[PDB]
Amino acid sequence: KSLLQQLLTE
Amino acid sequence: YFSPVMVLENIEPEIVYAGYDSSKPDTAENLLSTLNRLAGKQMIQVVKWAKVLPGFKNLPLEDQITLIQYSWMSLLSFALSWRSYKHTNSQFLYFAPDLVFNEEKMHQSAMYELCQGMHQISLQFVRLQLTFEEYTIMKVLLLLSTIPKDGLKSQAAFEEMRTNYIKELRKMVTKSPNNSGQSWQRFYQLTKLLDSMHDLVSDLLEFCFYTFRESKVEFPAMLVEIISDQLPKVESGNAKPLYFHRK
Ligand SMILES: CC(C)C[C@H]1COc2cc(F)ccc2N1C(=O)c1ccc2c(c1)NC(=O)CO2
Repeated sequence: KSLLQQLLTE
Repeated sequence: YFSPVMVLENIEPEIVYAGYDSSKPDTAENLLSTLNRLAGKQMIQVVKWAKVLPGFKNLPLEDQITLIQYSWMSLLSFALSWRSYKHTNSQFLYFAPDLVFNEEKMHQSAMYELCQGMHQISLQFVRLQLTFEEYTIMKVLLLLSTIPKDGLKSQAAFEEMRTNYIKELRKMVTKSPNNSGQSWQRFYQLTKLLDSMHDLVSDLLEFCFYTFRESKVEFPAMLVEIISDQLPKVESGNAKPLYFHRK
């Protein structure tokens, strides 16, 4: 899981 | 579909420091590594801002990621232009409170001509007397200005969002035509300025991709991830810039 995916879904 | 501009004014990220070490030599490698450090920190702020941007949550995750990756340089360069205008009347490039470029730093960065290109956008903000309300809507339009050549996963949802922010920009200039005289005159000065960002950003990305691939220039994890995905797409002609007025 990418940093962008992590940030957008948290 | 929707005061969304009043939301934009309130969700704008706070200014961040570059963490520039003025005791270390001002080599191009040290200055560019500092700019990359700052860009990475600003990109975390951009993602947090986009999450609370009215309408953005409607787009599927793959499209949110695509839009952030394609527009990052546009968003950061337009905000650099705004800080330069607001804090220095566009006399200097206000990267951060602790990193303000003069002629010396423009040369030292090994990006002199690109810095001059950036300064020309900040000079347009002075000529137009750009307002914060206009700036905030235009920055949302930049997030929505570059898409895949074959379109997004939810193209119609994206088009609805972009059309509605265009309507907000037209309404803002109808209520306030400012120093351009008439509302239509203001509107076309703003759309001409938005379109001019594509050429400057293409030049900024060309140098960023060069230092990324041939590199003492350090990149933070946030930029390594964005650039690694974006670089092959941009160079293979997959990134479609959306223009208000075709060249
Ligand atoms: C740093 C960020 C607040 C402002 C943004 C956008 O506007 C810019 C305008 C400029 F004049 C110079 C830099 C930037 N910015 C970059 O992130 C940047 C641009 C090209 C680059 C690199 C970074 N890094 C490299 O190693 C070389 O290429």
